[PDB]
Amino acid sequence: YELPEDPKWEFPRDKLTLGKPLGEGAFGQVVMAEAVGIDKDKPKEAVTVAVKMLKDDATEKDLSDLVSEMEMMKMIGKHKNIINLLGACTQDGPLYVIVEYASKGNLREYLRARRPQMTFKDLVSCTYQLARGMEYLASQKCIHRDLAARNVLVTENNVMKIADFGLARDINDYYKTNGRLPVKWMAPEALFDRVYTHQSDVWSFGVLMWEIFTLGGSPYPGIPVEELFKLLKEGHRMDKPANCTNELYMMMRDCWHAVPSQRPTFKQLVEDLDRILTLT
Ligand SMILES: Nc1ncnc2c1ncn2[C@@H]1O[C@H](COP(=O)(O)OP(=O)(O)CP(=O)(O)O)[C@@H](O)[C@H]1O
Repeated sequence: YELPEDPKWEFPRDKLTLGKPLGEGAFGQVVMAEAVGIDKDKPKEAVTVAVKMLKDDATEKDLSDLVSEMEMMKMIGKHKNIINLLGACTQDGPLYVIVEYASKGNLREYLRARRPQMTFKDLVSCTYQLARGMEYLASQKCIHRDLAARNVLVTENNVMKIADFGLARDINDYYKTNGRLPVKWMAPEALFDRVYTHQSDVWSFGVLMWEIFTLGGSPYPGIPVEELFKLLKEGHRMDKPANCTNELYMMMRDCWHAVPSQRPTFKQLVEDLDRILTLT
């Protein structure tokens, strides 16, 4: 009933001051906190952080899931476009997973709140940053499996950070999966063949692009979940967002290629988005 010690990551409880609630999810809660000395380069400095922890109604699975999410985040190096693990309180008390704080909340709500305010370039920038994050994550041989606007967080300075590593897996060929992945963001091979590769994340990235350019629109609007399985198999794809250029639309469509190897890689998406951003 204990958690093994990992000194590299342990943070003293007496240096953490819990603050306002940030959000309640399915299996846990997140609260703002002040952490003193969590940056080992500035040992007396107070830093605002986010703390993930169990709720009073936690299940056994919630605990093991939170531990597993922490362990996944440990394996992922630091990157500007991902929410990084800062430390954890794992001994002699409730499990606290301490991560970077993003003051502007999740991307879906951020965009929906700025509907007529975002410029087109701002949207392309957002997309570019997220491609860069995914390129990094793929380079670390991590498949996210839950890429979506609700799982991107935005910092005070509008840096886009990929978050929510609960479903992410280390594949240092392909991860083999009743499915627990949000259906509207899943590549067909994930949905039908229980197979997951970096190219499955690329499909998800395409849905994310659609969410971004529709300023937080809901995917496959009006289609009941049970029908989506059939429609996806038959080649159904969403319409071009109004905000979108031909170039960006073709990019989304390519992310939704039926053949995984025919989708762009994240490296290719970053290269293309860099260019577009530059010419915008
Ligand atoms: N590092 C952070 N900084 C600021 N807010 C955060 C945060 N991490 C999480 N939140 C917010 O805390 C809430 C709970 O998110 P959480 O990831 O725990 O559950 P969830 O069920 O919403 C998974 P999903 O990411 O698929 O929505 C959300 O409102 C989220 O936006």
